[PDB]
Amino acid sequence: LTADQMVSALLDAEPPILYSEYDPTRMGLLTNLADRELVHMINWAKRVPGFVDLTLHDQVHLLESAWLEILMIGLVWRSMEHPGKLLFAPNLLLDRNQGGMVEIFDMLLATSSRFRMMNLQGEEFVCLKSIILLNSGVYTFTLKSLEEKDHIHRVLDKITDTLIHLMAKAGLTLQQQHQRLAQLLLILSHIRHMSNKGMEHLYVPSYDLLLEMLDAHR
Amino acid sequence: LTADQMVSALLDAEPPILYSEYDPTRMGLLTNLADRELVHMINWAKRVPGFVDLTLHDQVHLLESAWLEILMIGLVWRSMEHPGKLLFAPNLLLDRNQGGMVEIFDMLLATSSRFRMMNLQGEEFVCLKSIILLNSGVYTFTLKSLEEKDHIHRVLDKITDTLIHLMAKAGLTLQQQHQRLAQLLLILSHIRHMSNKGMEHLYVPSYDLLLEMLDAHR
Ligand SMILES: CCN1CC[C@@H](COc2ccc([C@@H]3c4ccc(O)cc4CC4(CC4)N3C(=O)c3ccccc3)cc2)C1
Ligand SMILES: CCN1CC[C@@H](COc2ccc([C@@H]3c4ccc(O)cc4CC4(CC4)N3C(=O)c3ccccc3)cc2)C1
Repeated sequence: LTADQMVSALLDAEPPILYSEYDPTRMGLLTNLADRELVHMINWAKRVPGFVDLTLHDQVHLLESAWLEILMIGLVWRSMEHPGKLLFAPNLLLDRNQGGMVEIFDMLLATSSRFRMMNLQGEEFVCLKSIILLNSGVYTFTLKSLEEKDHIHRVLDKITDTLIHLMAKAGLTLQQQHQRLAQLLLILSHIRHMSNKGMEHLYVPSYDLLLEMLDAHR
Repeated sequence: LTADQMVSALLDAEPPILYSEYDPTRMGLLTNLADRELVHMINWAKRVPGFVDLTLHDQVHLLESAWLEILMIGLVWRSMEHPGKLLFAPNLLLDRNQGGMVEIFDMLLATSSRFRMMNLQGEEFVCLKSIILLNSGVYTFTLKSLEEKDHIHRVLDKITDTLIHLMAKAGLTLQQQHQRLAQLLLILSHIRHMSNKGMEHLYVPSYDLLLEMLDAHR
């Protein structure tokens, strides 16, 4: 694919924005939301170029390592234009007072604010989210396994090329392109941090459930 | 500073390689080693360009967030040329059988192997380690605080420029430069992951101890 075809494919693959299911006229809400998003996550992952080329075992491993980071970056992206609040759903917009939960809440807000300051574009966001899917499990995986890693690194490389294409397209200098690429990728370290803190706070989709959702028939 | 002056400064700032203190003729060893390295860590941090320009409070916060990542990347760097082992010290080279410890052990080995495959250069390593110091605490911090963040981001940007300079210097194409920059920075997400897993396994230098070591007289 060209760089522009990568962007188009990623933008069309975007999952829908789900609603919280509480009676409008009247933690479980957050858990219920995450349950429903996971199914659409699977469908999104299978449309990330190169992902379905992996073994089903490798797909499960990547989704198992990445799922909370992917939910968290989606949240931070939705919340960008809502200073001081997290848009868990269009009908569930909470501030820090409504949130060990407030510690994680404050980190998500700070990431949303950093996105705001950098003026993160939707095209960049979908590249970052695909990078999370491919990268988060790649250091925790046979000849076929060596081939699986090479492929993942080639796909990651093409997303890097795509991010740079977007920035050159927008008129950034070569220096500004590298600098913004680095700033975006360092935010992924903070998203990993939050995911780890969140996985600590949650003590989770099982391998078998993920495999059951990924191991589709035709 | 020029890019080449950044590299020289960072290389000279490198801390010494400490030895384990056990009687050669005959977890505490790992803890003792980390205690001694922390003091040299402080001295190293104060020589990272731009770090001492921060408030003492901001320096402490950054070191508090980064210290285990910095110890871990140093370990992975030392261990690169020792497949299957971790060189905690020149006299303490352990394999995974000698190591919830083995889970973290295996992640460090995998990072060392990834460094090996990419042929990480010492000049790149010192850039990455400085990036960890400046980035790991920056999303968890007043007008002076806004000025502190701008400065940190400017220093981070200059290290990005330096990494690219090193890669262009080595003859990489512009495409290969961006791709390698991205590959290096994504490894920092895995180092953060390991640090979080390690901080979980350790349940640590206090704020006051760090401040006491950083709040030097003349
Ligand atoms: C029944 C089985 N399932 C499969 C395993 C399990 C699901 O685990 C969950 C539960 C809740 C969440 C929500 C949630 C929801 C939607 C969203 O888009 C993002 C998030 C983000 C997020 C901080 C991470 N969160 C929290 O509640 C939170 C906590 C403390 C501070 C702030 C926020 C995420 C995952 C239940
Ligand atoms: C007395 C007060 N101090 C201040 C707080 C506290 C210090 O905490 C420590 C203790 C130990 C370590 C060592 C250590 C040492 C040197 C090195 O260069 C790197 C590391 C890396 C590392 C995995 C992270 N580690 C482990 O033991 C390990 C565990 C499980 C699997 C593999 C390795 C790091 C930090 C004690």
